[PDB]
Amino acid sequence: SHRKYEAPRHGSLAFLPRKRAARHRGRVKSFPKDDPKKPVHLTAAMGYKAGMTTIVRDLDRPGAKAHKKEVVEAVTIIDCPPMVVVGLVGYIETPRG
Amino acid sequence: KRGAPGGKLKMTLGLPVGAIMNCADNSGARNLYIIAVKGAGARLNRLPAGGVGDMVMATVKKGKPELRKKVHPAVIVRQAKPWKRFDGVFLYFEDNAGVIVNPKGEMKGSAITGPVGKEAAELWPRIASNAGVVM
Amino acid sequence: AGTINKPKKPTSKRKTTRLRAKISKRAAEKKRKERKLARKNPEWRSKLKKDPGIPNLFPYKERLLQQIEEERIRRKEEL
Amino acid sequence: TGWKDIPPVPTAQEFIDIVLSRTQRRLPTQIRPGFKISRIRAFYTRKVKFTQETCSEKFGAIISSFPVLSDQHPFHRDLMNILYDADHFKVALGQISTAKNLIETISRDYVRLLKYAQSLYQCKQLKRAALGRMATLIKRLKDPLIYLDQVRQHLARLPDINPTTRTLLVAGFPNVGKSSFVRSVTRADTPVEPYAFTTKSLFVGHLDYKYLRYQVIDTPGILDHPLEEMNTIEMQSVTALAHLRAAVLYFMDI
Amino acid sequence: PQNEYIERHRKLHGRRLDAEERARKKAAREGHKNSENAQNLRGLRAKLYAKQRHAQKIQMRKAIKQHEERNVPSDPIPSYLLDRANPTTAARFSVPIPKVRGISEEEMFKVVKTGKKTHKKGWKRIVTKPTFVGPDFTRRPVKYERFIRPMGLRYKKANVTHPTLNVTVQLPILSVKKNPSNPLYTQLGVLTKGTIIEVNVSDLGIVTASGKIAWGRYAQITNNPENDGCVNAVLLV
Amino acid sequence: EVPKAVIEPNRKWFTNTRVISQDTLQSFREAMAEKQKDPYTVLLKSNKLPMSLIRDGPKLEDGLKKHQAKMTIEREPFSETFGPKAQRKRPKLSFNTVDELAGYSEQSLDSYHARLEEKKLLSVATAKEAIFNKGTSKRIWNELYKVIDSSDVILHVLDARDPLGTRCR
Amino acid sequence: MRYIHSEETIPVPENVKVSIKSRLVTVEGPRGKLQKDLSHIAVNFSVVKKGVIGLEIHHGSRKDVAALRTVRTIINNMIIGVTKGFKYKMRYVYAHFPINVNVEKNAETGCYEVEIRNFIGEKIVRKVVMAPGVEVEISKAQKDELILSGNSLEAVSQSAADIQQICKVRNKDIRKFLDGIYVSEKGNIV
Amino acid sequence: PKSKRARVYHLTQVNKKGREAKERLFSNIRETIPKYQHCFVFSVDNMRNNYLKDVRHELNDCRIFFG
RNA sequence: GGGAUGGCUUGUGGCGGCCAAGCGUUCAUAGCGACGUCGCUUUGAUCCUUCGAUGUCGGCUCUUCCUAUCAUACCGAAGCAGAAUUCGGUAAGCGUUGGAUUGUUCACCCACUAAUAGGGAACGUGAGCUGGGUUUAGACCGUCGUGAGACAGGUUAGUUUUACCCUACUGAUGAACUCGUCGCAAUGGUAAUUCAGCUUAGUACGAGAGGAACCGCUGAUUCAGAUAAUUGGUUUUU
RNA sequence: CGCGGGGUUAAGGUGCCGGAGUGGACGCUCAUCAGACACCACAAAAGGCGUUAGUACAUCUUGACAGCAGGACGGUGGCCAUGGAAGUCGGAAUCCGCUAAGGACUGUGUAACAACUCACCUGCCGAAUGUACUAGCCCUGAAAAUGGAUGGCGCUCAAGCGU
Ligand SMILES: [Mg+2]
Repeated sequence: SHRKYEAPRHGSLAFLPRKRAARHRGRVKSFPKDDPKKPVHLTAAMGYKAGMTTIVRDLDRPGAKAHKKEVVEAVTIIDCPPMVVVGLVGYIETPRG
Repeated sequence: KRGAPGGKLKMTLGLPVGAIMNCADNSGARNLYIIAVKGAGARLNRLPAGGVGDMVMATVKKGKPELRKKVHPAVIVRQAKPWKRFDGVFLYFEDNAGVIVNPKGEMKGSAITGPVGKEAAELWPRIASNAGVVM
Repeated sequence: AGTINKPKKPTSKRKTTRLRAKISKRAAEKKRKERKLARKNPEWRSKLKKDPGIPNLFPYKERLLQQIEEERIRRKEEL
Repeated sequence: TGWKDIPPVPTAQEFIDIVLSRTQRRLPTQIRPGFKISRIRAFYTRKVKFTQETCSEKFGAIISSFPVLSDQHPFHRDLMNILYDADHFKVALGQISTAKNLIETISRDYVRLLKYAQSLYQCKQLKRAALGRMATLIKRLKDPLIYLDQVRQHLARLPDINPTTRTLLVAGFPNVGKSSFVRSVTRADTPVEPYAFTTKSLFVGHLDYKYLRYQVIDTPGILDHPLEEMNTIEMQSVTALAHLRAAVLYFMDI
Repeated sequence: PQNEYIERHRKLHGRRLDAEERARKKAAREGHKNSENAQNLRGLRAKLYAKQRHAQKIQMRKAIKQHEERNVPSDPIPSYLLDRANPTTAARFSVPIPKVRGISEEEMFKVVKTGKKTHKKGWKRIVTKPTFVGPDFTRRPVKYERFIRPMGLRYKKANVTHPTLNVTVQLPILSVKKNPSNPLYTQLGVLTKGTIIEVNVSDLGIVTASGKIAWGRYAQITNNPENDGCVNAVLLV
Repeated sequence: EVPKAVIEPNRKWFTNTRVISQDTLQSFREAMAEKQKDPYTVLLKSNKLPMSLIRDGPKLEDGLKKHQAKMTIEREPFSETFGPKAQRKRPKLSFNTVDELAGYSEQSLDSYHARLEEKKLLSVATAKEAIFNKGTSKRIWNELYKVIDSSDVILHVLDARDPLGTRCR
Repeated sequence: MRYIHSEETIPVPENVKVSIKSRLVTVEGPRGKLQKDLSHIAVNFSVVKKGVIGLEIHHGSRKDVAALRTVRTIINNMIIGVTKGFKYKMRYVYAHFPINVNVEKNAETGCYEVEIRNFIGEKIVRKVVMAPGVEVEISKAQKDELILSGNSLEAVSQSAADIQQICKVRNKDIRKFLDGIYVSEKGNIV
Repeated sequence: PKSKRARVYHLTQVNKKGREAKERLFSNIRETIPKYQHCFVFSVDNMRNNYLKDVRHELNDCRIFFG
C-alpha cells in the first residue's frame, strides 16, 4: 500500500556510485566550446589548496539589502606557482569520438 | 497577504513550535506560546521555527483573561539563540520576546519594553516607530 | 497525448491458457443458451421470407420481367 | 462590497457530471470480488460518503454565498425584490437547502446498509442506488439552478450603493436630463439618449465636495400613475426614493 | 463597472478585428474536430462522448421528421378535471410473481461468533435481509437472542403501486404474510422478492360494496430490497 | 440447500384483510377528541387502527404554508420571472399607496436597526477542546439505542441539584 | 477503384519561364525566381501545348488523383508570385498604450526585422524576423498599418501570422482588451 | 466516401419548386397566348430588376413573364 | 494424524405505467424495443429521532511505481472589467507538512502552506521493530449453569532468543596483456524546486471599493553537492 | 509405442531463429504500441468529415449538385400584449396579392426602427449527382500500478486479412 506521508528521497542518484575516485588529480571532463573567432587562450590551470580566511567586502549589489555596506565573507586561498608548458597533444574527430 | 515578510536574510531560528516567550509590549499579555510560524515550509517531522523578525501565531498563557481565548499574530523581537548578521557579528539577547500585532503588522499595544532587534525593526515600521532601543 | 515520447505499459497480445479455456467454455455455453432460447422463441416468424427481387442495375431486368410474364401466361394457358 | 464573489451556479446536468467525475477520479476505482468483505464495504462506503460530501460542499457554498434578504438594509431588500421576485429567490434557495439535507439522509441510510451488505454485488448495487437517488434529487432542481445563475450574474454587476452615506438622488420623468446631469458631475458612464427609458437600472457616480465623498444616483424615469401600475424599471427609482435618506433632485423640463 | 458594461463596451468599441473571421473558421473546423474526437478519445470520456452524440443524433432526427410532417385527453373526464395532470391509466387467483429465486439458510443467516477463546461459540444467527418487526417491538435479552434482526435493516413503509389506478403511494406495512422460501422467513418477517405483505391502504380511498372502508390489503414485493435500499410492491387486485 | 420459492394461487390474496365502518370511525374520532393524558397509565398493547382516518388533520395555517411555494412556482415559473425569456413586468408589493410606502419604509428601518442592535448585543478564537465532545460519540449513542431497543422500562436518572439541566428531552 | 488516367493543366503567361526537373519546379518572372520541390508527390509533368503544363497520374487511387489539384494550385501560386506578387496589410490597434512598431533590415542576413514595443504597456521588446524575401514597410496612406509584400505567398502569410501571434493577450478578458496586430487585407502587389 | 460535407437540412417554410413550377409556367404562358394581340420580348441585362414590380403595376392590362 | 471470485472492477436507483425511431408481423397484429417521460421515495428549515464489531486495523523507517492532477507549467471556455476564481484539456518533471483528541469502528477538528491529491507493490494467508482485532497457564466482576465450567461481556498481569552460508545490494582488492604517464567515451545513472519582496505601478482596468502582468532586480522554502575562515558543540591534548 | 535401414505422409508449417517458398493469382487494410489461434465479455438499434464494394429511393441539357452575380417584394408597423417590441424578448394565429420567387420569417442586429443574412427564384457555368441503409477492413467503444512480450526478432503492393 501507498506511503502515508510523502517525503523526497535521501541523496541524489546523479552522484552514483559513492565510490572512491579513480584518480587523485581531478579530471576536466569538459572544456569550453571552441570558437575560432576568439583569440588563442588557455582554458585551465592548476594550484594547491592552502586554507581559508576571512575578508571584509564593500558590497556594490543594487537591489540587495547589503548594498553599499560592508559584508564579511569566507574565502579559500589557492597557492598557484606558475605552470610549465612541456607538450602538445593533437585530437581528431572520429565516429567513435 | 500572509504574515511572512519579504527581503529577510537567512538567520538561525531559535524558537520552534511550543516555545514560550516574553511579551515585550503593554497589551496585557505576559507570555506568548508559539503554535505556528508564518512562511514555514513542508518537511517530515520538522518543527516549524522562527527567528527575530518573524511573524508567528501565538496563544497567551499568562496575562489578561480576555486575551487567553484567541490566537494572536506576533512578531519575535528578541531571541536568545545566537545568530549572525551580514557584517560577521554573531549576537544574542538575554531572553526571547515578541509583540502582538495584526496581520498588517500594526501593534495591539502602545509601548515596547526593552530593546528590539534590527531585523524586526527594519521589517516592521510600526515596531520601529514604537521601539526605544534598537540593537 | 504524449504517447510517442512517453509510451505507457504495453497491452499484451499473448494469451494465457486459463483465459483461452474460459473464453472457449463461455462461447460453448452461449451457443447452447442461444439454441435453447431459439427453441423457446415466442417471436413471430414468416413462413416464406421476403425475396429481394432483381437488382435495378442488371441490364436485362426488363427482358427477365418479359420472360416472367410469358412463363405465367403459358402456365395459365396450360392449366 | 457587492456580490461578485458568488461562485458560478451550474445546471442540473453539469452539477451531476461534476459530482460524479469527482467521485470517479479523486477516489480509487478498482475493487476485487476476492478481497475481504470489510475491504469491499470500506470501498463502497467511501464512494457514497465522498459523493455526498461533494454535494454538500457545493450546495452549502450556494446557500452561504447568496444574500440573505432578511439581513439586508431595507433599500437592498426592496431592490432585490424588485429585480428578482423575493418569493422566487427564497423558494429557489429553499429547494437547494432541502436537496442538500435529503442527499445527506440518503448517504446516511446507504452507509448504514453497506455496514450489513454481504457481497461485492450487493455492495455495488447499494452504491449505485445511493448515487442514482442523489442524481434524481439533483435533476429535480433544473429550473432553480438556471434562475439562480442568472440572478448571480445580475447581482455581480449591481452597483455598490451605500445607504448611510452622503447621497444625491436624481429623479423625475424620462427625457428631462437626469443622466446628462449625472454625467456632467460624476465619472459614471450612464448613457444619454433622446428616447424614453434610456436608463433602465440604477447607476451611481461619485464626486468630491470640500474633501468629502458624495455618491450620486441616476435613476430610471417615473410616470404619473399609481404604484400598482408601475413596472419593475420605474419601481427601482421608487425604491431608491422611499428607502435612501438623501437629497432628492427632482428634474423638470418646462 | 455597473449594469451591462461588456455590452456597452461592445457598443462603444466593437470587438477584436479578427473575431468574426476566427469564429467562422472555428465553426468550419467543427466537422473535422468532431470526427477526430470520435476516433481519438479514450476510455470513459469516449463512452460518454459517444452516448451524448447518440442523443444528439436522435434529437436531430426527431426535429427533421417533425418538420417534414409540418404540412399534414384519452379517457372522458369532466370539465373541472380537464387540463389537469391525470394518470394515463394504461377464476385463477395467481399472483404476478408466482416463482422467485430460492434463498438458502446459509445465504439468509450469517454466524455471529461469541466468546473470548480462540475457538468461538457459534449459535447466534444474524438476518442479512430487510425485515419487518411489527409494532410494540422490544428485542429479546442478548443471552436469549438467537436471531438478530439489526435495526438498520428494519423497514416500516413500502412504495406500493395500484395496477388499475396507475398510481404509486408510500404506505405503512401492516404485516408479513408469506415469504415464499421458508415459513421461518415469514415468522422473522423477511422482506425479499415475491413476499406477500399486508399494507395499509387508507390513502388509496377504497370502499367496499357495503360502504365499509378497506384499510388493509395484500401486496407482493416486486424488487430486491437488500440490493435497492427500498421496498417496492404491487397491490394484488 | 436452495428451496422452491413459490406462491400458490389463492382467492385470499385479492380480498380485503381489514375493513372499518363509518360509525366505528366516528366513534374513534370522538375518542381522539376526548383523549386525555395520565402519567400513571402505561401503554401495553397498541390497537391496530387506520390512524390517518381517525386523527385530527393539520392546522390550516401549516396546510397553506406547506403548499405556498409550489403554488407560487405553478403560478409563475422560474423562467418567466428572471432570465432572457422572462415576462415579468409588475412586481409584488406589500403596499398600495405612497403613504403606505412611507410608513412601510419607516417601520422597515426601525426593524432593521432593532435586529442590528440585537445582533450587536449577542484575532480568531481557539478551537473548542475535544474533551467537550464527550457523550456525543457514535459508539456511545449506538450503545444507547441498543439499550433502548432491548429495554421495556427506561429509568431516566436526574441529578437533584440540576434536574432540568440533566433532563434528556 | 483505380483510375487509369487523370490529368490537370496549368496555363503559363507569356513573361513566365517554367523549368521542371525531377519534380523540382522553378518559376521565372519579372519579379524574380521561385523554387519548390514536389518530389513527395507522384506526378508526371509534360508540355501538352504551347504555354500549358500537363500534370498526370497513372493507375492512381482517388487520393492520388485528388493530390494533383493541390499541385496545380501550388504551381499557379508560384506563377502569380513571380508575376503580380503577394501583399498582406496588417493593422495594429490599441486602447490606451500606443503600440510602437519599428522595421529594420538586417544587412548580415538580408531579412527584415520587426520590433514591437509598449504592447499594453509591457516593457519587453518583441522581435519577429521575417522570412527571406518578405519586405515590411510602415504605411503612409493609413494610420497604424504595416505592409508585407513578396513573391512567396507562404512566406508572406507566415510572416504575417508570426506578427499576429507574437502580440497575444494572456489572462485577460478578450471581450474587453482589444489590442493586437491583425491581418486586414490580402491581395496582389500589382 | 466517408469524408463528405454535411448537408444542411433547412428548418424553413419554403421548399424547392421542381417540375410542378415548370409545368405551371408552361400552362400560364400557353393560356395567356390567345388573349393578347402582341407579344414583346424585352431584355434587362446586368440590372437589379426589382423595378419590374412597378412595371407590372403600371401595365395592369398587360401580362409579363420573367422566368 | 490431516490442513491452513480473478481479462473480476469504475459515473449516473429500484418498481410500475406511458411514449417510442426501429426489430418483427403483415391468412394471427401479437410480441421485443434505444432515446425519453410520469408517479412513489424548508420561502434558504430544524438543531428535542447519532438505529447493533462474526469479518480489524495501525504506527515507525525507507524505496519505487500508477494517474484516476491537490499544487506548480502551458492551454480552451464562462459577465471572465481588474483582482480573485469556476468548468474543462495536456501533463506524474517536482512537491504534497506540523499538531490536538482512545469514556474508541480513533475518525474528525486546528493551523501552517503553492498544495496539504488518490492509489498499488501486504490486506486475492503468511519471520524487520513495536501498539490494537487477540484469545495458553494466575486473578476479579457481570450473564448462564445444580456443578465441573461455559460465555452478551468487562478488567488486570503475562518466554522465542538467526546470519558466520548462497544470492541480491553497498563499498573494497585483483590474475592474465612489460611497466608507467596522458587521454577517449560505449553503456548505466542524472536534479533541482517553490514562494516572497523591489521595479513596472496605485499604472492598465474601474462608478467606487479596489487593482494586475511581460522585460529587469534581490532574497527566502524544500531538495542536492561540498566545506571549516568565523560562531556554537564535543575534550584522553588527561 | 519391440530393435534398426530406406520410402511416404497426418496435424502443423515453409522471411530469420527453424527443416521447407521473401512461391503463384485477384483484391482489401495504415492502426499515437494494427494484425497475425478467433470465437466470451466490454458492447449498444453505440460513436467515426477513415477507406472500398453494394442495395433502395430521388434529381438532372426542360441544366441537377457546388459556387459566383443579382432578386428576396406588396396588404403589413397582421392580432393580443409590452415603458418600448415593426418577421427575429413573448402568447396565439399563420392568409392573400404580385409572382420567376420570396416564411405573417432562418439567423446577426437596433431601445425601437434601419441595415445585413437564410429559405425560395433568375442569370452565368456544365454532366453527373444527393440521401438513407447493407457488407468488408481500420479507429474509438475504460486503464491502473517492478521492465516485457502475436514465443522472439521483426514485417506495411506484408512476413497482416479472404479465397
Ligand atoms: Mg433619455
